[PDB]
Amino acid sequence: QMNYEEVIKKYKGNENFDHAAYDWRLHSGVTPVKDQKNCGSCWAFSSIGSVESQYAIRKNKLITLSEQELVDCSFKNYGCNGGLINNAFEDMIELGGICTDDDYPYVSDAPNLCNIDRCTEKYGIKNYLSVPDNKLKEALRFLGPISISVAVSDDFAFYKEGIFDGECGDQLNHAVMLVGFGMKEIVNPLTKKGEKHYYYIIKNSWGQQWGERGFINIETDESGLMRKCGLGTDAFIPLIE
Ligand SMILES: CC(C)C[C@H](NC(=O)[C@@H](O)CC(=O)O)C(=O)NCCCCNC(N)=[NH2+]
Repeated sequence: QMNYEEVIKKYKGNENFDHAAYDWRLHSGVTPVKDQKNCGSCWAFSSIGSVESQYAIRKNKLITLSEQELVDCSFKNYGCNGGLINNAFEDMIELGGICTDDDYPYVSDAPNLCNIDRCTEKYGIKNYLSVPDNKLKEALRFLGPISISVAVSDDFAFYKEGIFDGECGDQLNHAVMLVGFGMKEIVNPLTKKGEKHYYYIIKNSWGQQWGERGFINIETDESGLMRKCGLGTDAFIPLIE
């Protein structure tokens, strides 16, 4: 099932890397945000997202995949009423690929039937691995976007721009994607001095209407270990090589 410390070398080598910014939105690494509408199925959109990114990097093809199929057929995940990321990736391999999002479109909380035969050629993974709670920035820069868990509040929903570090949550309650890291030098309005504010860049599952054209940023530090709102305690990324 592979581990970080080995697979890292396959790509990292070991240059050490600018911990300030790398953003997959800009190197053919980020597929478009989608809207899970009413239905608690982020676990599905997060996982399907992370693979969509691996395909667009490691084999440079654009694909939208049926997160619906996943809800209907992933049995170690409890449909629209929740699920876990690894469980998805496990069920993913068992199914041996998922249908194009066109042959098998998404329909939110509408009851639908698992139907493997609905499409012709399918798109699989080969394995998945877990990321340690620290080497995040190292992972992203070299491996790609990640699927991760997080704790959320109602303050959270109303986000619309800039750095957020507001109210978190009691325990992890939503699954989404890491897509990079960055930094804007912003001037402390009181001391009025060059302060470097580091942020993680994120993709959600609530439409382009929400946040920054669908995304949202969160403060952190240069090392990348400020994991605000229990960031990435569960954290896996899919591989196809
Ligand atoms: C990575 C995990 C922690 C995320 C998750 N949180 C949720 O809110 C899910 O309903 C998915 C969602 O989109 O909201 C979740 O599924 N939590 C519970 C996991 C246990 C299985 N879920 C059941 N039995 N409802």
